[PDB]
Amino acid sequence: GRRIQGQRRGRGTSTFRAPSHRYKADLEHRKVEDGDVIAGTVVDIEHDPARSAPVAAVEFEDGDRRLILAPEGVGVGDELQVGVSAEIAPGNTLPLAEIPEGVPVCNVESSPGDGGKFARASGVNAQLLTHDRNVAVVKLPSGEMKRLDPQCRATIGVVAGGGRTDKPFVKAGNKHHKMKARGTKWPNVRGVAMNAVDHPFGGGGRQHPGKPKSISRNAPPGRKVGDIASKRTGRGG
Amino acid sequence: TGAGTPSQGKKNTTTHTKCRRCGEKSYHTKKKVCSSCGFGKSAKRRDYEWQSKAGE
Amino acid sequence: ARSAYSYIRDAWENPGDGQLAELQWQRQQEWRNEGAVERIERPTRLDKARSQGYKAKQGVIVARVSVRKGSARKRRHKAGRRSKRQGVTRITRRKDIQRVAEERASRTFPNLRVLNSYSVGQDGRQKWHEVILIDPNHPAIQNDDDLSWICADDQADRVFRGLTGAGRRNRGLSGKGKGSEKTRPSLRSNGGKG
Amino acid sequence: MQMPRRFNTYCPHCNEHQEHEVEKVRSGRQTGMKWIDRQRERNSGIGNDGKFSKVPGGDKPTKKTDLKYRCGECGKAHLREGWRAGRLEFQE
RNA sequence: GAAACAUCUCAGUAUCGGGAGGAACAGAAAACGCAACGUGAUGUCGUUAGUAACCGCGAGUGAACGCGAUACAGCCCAAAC
RNA sequence: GACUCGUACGGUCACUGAAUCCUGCCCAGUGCAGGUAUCUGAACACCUCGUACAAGAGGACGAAGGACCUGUCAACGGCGG
RNA sequence: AGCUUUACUGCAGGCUGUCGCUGAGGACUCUCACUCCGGGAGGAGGACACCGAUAGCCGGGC
Ligand SMILES: [Cl-]
Ligand SMILES: [Cl-]
Ligand SMILES: [Cl-]
Ligand SMILES: [Cl-]
Ligand SMILES: [K+]
Ligand SMILES: [Mg+2]
Ligand SMILES: [Mg+2]
Ligand SMILES: [Mg+2]
Ligand SMILES: [Mg+2]
Ligand SMILES: [Mg+2]
Ligand SMILES: [Mg+2]
Ligand SMILES: [Mg+2]
Ligand SMILES: [Mg+2]
Ligand SMILES: [Mg+2]
Ligand SMILES: [Mg+2]
Ligand SMILES: [Mg+2]
Ligand SMILES: [Mg+2]
Ligand SMILES: [Mg+2]
Ligand SMILES: [Mg+2]
Ligand SMILES: [Mg+2]
Ligand SMILES: [Mg+2]
Ligand SMILES: [Mg+2]
Ligand SMILES: [Mg+2]
Ligand SMILES: [Mg+2]
Ligand SMILES: [Mg+2]
Ligand code: NA
Ligand code: NA
Ligand code: NA
Ligand code: NA
Ligand code: NA
Ligand code: NA
Ligand code: NA
Ligand code: NA
Ligand code: NA
Ligand code: NA
Repeated sequence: GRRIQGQRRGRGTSTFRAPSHRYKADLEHRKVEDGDVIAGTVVDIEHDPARSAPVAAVEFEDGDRRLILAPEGVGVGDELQVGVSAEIAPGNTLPLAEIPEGVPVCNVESSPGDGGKFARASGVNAQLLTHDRNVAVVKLPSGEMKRLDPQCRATIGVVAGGGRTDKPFVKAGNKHHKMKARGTKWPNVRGVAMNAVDHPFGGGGRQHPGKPKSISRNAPPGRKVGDIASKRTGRGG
Repeated sequence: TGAGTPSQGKKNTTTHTKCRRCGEKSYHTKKKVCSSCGFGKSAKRRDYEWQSKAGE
Repeated sequence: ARSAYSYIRDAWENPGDGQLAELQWQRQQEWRNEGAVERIERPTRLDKARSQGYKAKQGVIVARVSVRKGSARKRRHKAGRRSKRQGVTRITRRKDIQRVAEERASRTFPNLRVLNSYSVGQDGRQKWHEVILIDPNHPAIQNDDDLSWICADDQADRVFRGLTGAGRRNRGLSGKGKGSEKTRPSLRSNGGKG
Repeated sequence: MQMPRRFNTYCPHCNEHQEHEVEKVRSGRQTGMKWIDRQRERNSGIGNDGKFSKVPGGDKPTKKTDLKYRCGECGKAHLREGWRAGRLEFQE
């Protein structure tokens, strides 16, 4: 047959790329030489195209202007601090260690200094639970307990823009406008509505998958569709 | 809208032009490559064995 | 008495024993961070180089060349093929990695010609060979009897025509008798059957 | 059918009637060194392997008699044409 | 082609990549093995021969030594000192 | 290398197709997933036989996989005499 | 010819054992290769992974 849509993606053609050039800034923590000194003030609050959430424009002492992942409750004038010994207010960024437990945290690092990877989307918050000389257990938003290097920097507070998911898109048009600002092909045609040649579920005189939807993890690309390595299915049971 | 006659009318785009290298009207100005001599693609001139019968 | 050389040589009988072992465990590190073709001022194996035609003279160059290890990097068929021809994984090229190296090198030095080459080890994913090249235009060479031959026009691009030593060997031209019916005087003249 | 474990009959070797003993032929074991064996390994490569890619056939409803005739005296055996037989039981 | 077809065949062909010359390549035996008290670098031509060898031992595929000719031509390093 | 100047309020892969009242029963087969005493399970290394070596024969060990067991149908589907 | 599948035969791809890279003291410690993070100092990981070779299973994705 022909390559399925899932395979057309990988090629990285226009239709599948994200409008990078239209994006604002790669949100990453700072390379504070050391000491914790670094601090700065909030200037403006902009909209981040790549995440449909706000982003705080910040200016520091060394006069370095950079946008930053903005947690809830952070306004113009506010003074943020980034370092080994910053305060313990919402917005400041410091290694997990220096952070007191039970405190909601966002834009967490995986590898100390990587700039932040975990918990950084509309409303999400991580959770610093356990402290140690070695381990810093953090319960991520997915629920998982990520054991982390206490040297990994993070930000206090929950990411801004929480509750986006509450309002329905209502009409296709709204979905349209949103999708257009992401690296995704939309709308979505169901395999079962395609010709055999196009999808392992295509064909028939009526629409229904050929074989069972759950597929092995070893299935090759071109055939891995439907319910991938599902451990179970349905709501029942 | 037929793909025939009615679609011939929009063809006012310039592509292949006189080639600075081989003098043929095969220089694709949008590609900056001659489909005849290969100018713009290779230093060696475009030529293939299938341009003639195998035993000739 | 044993030439000093004979030691360098005897040491490479087993590049994985004693001093030469540690020496390799060390060099390869600076090597895995060098380019594809690195001109070096002195041969890592003086015995071999000199033996193959080296000479601390002018117009004589050397360079280490790394080449990926393994079989052919082949793409699966995108059109009809009978089972026999649907292979990918087990297909190997008919030109040995050494010859691949002699070429990558010669191309880096367009004005020079390949005189010979020898192996200098291999880690888990690559192989290094040092290639001796010659400036066929330098008078220091145009006047050296044990080398001026390589200046002849008919010697131009010799590595790409398989005239190198590793080439003639890779061409099944070793034996002069039984077994070389389809190799000498040329593979192509024997309808490529060797 | 049933058949006597021992009985008299001609011994092609001795050229005279002797008491022979009958045994069902036991299949010898292979060495995997015959010429056919070499060709298998030698001619098998990428893709279909021609003849060596085939599988064993089926079976006939009834097999023939596969016996060995051992001469009581000289102890040498000899073979005979066989005959279809669902089962063959020896008597004593 | 095998009166299907997969090995085989078409064929190392068509075609593709790289490169030399006026011709290229080959070449002075870790050869041959008419087994010899024998031949003596290499191409090529004739023959050896549709022989030996290969092969769903199917269809098909297929040399070499030697011999008669052509033309002949033998040398240089590495190392020891 | 795309997704990604992205990080689970994410994005990938599928099914159904606004709202409203609802969405029963079935894990035997097929699929997927988890487990697993025992059974089965290749190659290198290892032992025995073999061969002054080798081919080769046998053994011990045992991975994923399978047998066997469990989960799962808003998973393929079923819902009779 | 396109298409399908528990048709025949194969080929990618995935999982898995083994060998090489590969080092020190049937479970185990370590650092020095190799890997990733850090601008760097340095951190994490570590003879695993990656990669090359091979073997078994799956394998209309082709
Ligand atoms: Cl969305
Ligand atoms: Cl050259
Ligand atoms: Cl019998
Ligand atoms: Cl002779
Ligand atoms: K064919
Ligand atoms: Mg788009
Ligand atoms: Mg980023
Ligand atoms: Mg939704
Ligand atoms: Mg849809
Ligand atoms: Mg349709
Ligand atoms: Mg299909
Ligand atoms: Mg429907
Ligand atoms: Mg349906
Ligand atoms: Mg048309
Ligand atoms: Mg001299
Ligand atoms: Mg010729
Ligand atoms: Mg095979
Ligand atoms: Mg036919
Ligand atoms: Mg036939
Ligand atoms: Mg042939
Ligand atoms: Mg001969
Ligand atoms: Mg519809
Ligand atoms: Mg047909
Ligand atoms: Mg990196
Ligand atoms: Mg098919
Ligand atoms: Na269908
Ligand atoms: Na050159
Ligand atoms: Na051959
Ligand atoms: Na063979
Ligand atoms: Na026919
Ligand atoms: Na046909
Ligand atoms: Na055949
Ligand atoms: Na079931
Ligand atoms: Na089931
Ligand atoms: Na068709």
